[PDB]
Amino acid sequence: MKTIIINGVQFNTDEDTTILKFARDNNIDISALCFLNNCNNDINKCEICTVEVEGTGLVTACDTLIEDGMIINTNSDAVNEKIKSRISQLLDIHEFKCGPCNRRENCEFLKLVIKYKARASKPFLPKDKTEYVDERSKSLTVDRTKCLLCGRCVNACGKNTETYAMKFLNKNGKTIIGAEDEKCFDDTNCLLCGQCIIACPVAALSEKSHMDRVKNALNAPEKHVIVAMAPSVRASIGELFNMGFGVDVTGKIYTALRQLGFDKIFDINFGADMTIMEEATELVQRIENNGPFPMFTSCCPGWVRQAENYYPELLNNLSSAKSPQQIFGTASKTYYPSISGLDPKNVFTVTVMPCTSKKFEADRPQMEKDGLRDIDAVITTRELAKMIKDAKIPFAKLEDSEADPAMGEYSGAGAIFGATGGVMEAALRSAKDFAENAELEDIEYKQVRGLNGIKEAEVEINNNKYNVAVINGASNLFKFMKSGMINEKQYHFIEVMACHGGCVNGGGQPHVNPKDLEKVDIKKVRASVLYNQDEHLSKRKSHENTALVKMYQNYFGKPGEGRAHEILHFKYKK
Ligand code: HC1
Ligand code: SF4
Ligand code: SF4
Ligand code: SF4
Ligand code: SF4
Ligand code: FES
Repeated sequence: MKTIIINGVQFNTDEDTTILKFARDNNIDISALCFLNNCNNDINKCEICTVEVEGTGLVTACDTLIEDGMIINTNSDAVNEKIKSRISQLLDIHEFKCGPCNRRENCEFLKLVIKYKARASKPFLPKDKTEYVDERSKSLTVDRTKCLLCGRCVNACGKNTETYAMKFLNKNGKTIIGAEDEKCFDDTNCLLCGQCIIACPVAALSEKSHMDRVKNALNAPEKHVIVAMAPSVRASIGELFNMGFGVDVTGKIYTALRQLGFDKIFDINFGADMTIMEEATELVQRIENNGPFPMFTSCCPGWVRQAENYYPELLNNLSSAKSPQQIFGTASKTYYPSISGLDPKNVFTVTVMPCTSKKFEADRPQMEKDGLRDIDAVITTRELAKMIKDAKIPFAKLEDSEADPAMGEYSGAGAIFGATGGVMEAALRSAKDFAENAELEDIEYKQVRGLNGIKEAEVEINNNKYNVAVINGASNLFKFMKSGMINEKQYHFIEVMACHGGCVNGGGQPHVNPKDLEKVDIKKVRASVLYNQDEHLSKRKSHENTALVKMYQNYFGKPGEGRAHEILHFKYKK
């Protein structure tokens, strides 16, 4: 037993944890900034977590272990003067103009400035902001006028992906963060997954904006603007409207999008059922052809970049089905004109994604046919939240509406796509029906669900056993390969997601305060919205989606053949 006194209050504890962890568990206030993902800024620690341990002096609570007989003061004058000084030094390298800033309503640094009444010794007012901003990437942007050099992005990149594509750099004698050799991130091994943005306390890292594309399209009278959101958006945008976590706001998003002036409200979960139509068909074909095995999913652009940059020999093993976003986009410029009379040229398709890598995918040169882009604009969950707020839409009090059904209906298989294992389960529900020409009632594949780094399961399909694997996060893909786990058995189908937890924890998602992250399992609570929708949907197999069956019946023909093979596919050769 340990006896520790914190602010004159006696505590007896069995545990071996840090002063910060103990404080956060016992309602004692200690501020923190550089500590995230169980690591602080080792080199150049922020010291916002300073507490006083009588006898030792000022220590950083985020990495100092509680000890028997320890007497801590978290709020003495010397502690507060030290913390206020460190925030003041950060204010000296921070362009403190919150009014137009994209983190204005949820900035961790603004909260610390208010809390300690910190003031810069000299206001940082850079005249030329172009020497601090890098907007060269199709997915990420850097604004160094806001960077605290707290290292949270560098640690999050290393942990979540193990690429270390985000680095500390010495530009002209001074420390900055950026890509290798200060290149555009797109030209390096970076996966453009945006986990560095998610880890940033301030507006120093952002998504590459597609808001002007959307604004101009809605204002162009001859353009018919389609919008379709990703699985994960309905499970998370409510967080930015003070609704809490795990709230299903699908119906509110549909109404908000109509109020924003979009001409047709569709859903990328329709595109998810399309990807399963093509990919489950392709899996049954590889089974019949005795290979090539394994087949990997090709729907995560972060993973496609990881395969192109680190494992190019695996590219021919990736599924030729386009991702839900791109397969939806292809059909929006071809099928959707045939059932509406719209000129293909006038259809402008916008998606809402939990992801920054999806902007890169949408802008890949060959993701078009006959000069028409599959996808014209991709805005993140955060960008749509700002669009709703700028338009003064009372999101939390909106009435529910439904999507327009032709490319808006989705099955429960499409609904779970945003969670790790979702694509795998959805694909198996169709591939087993397809391969043994039946309609099976047992459709839940709980063995591929959950937050484990690497998951596997043996599935019997048409009286033969097959091995599937789900790789949860880019660092776990590297582990799977480098450890030789890939060679313990013959894998036949492997799902790979670059973000830990799947797309519900994507790089374009709502930022979450580090205090709420320790209290709430964000990956499980966001994913639960999607599994609950599946549980309550009438159709739970992709091939039973009524709107999709008539789309293939009337326009595409059979999946994986003819017109479907001809335009709904994409294969990478580098
Ligand atoms: O971003 C992201 Fe995702 O694996 C999510 O949510 S799940 Fe997807 O196949 C695609 O495209 C689908 O459907 S990638 C998204 O929209
Ligand atoms: S990053 Fe935070 S403190 Fe800095 S200008 Fe933006 S809102 Fe204000
Ligand atoms: S986008 Fe992903 S891979 Fe690139 S620097 Fe950020 S965390 Fe690292
Ligand atoms: S970009 Fe953000 S997370 Fe990275 S060092 Fe700067 S303030 Fe910290
Ligand atoms: S896991 Fe989803 S959010 Fe993350 S990079 Fe892949 S597609 Fe984007
Ligand atoms: S939060 Fe402890 S040194 Fe930064």
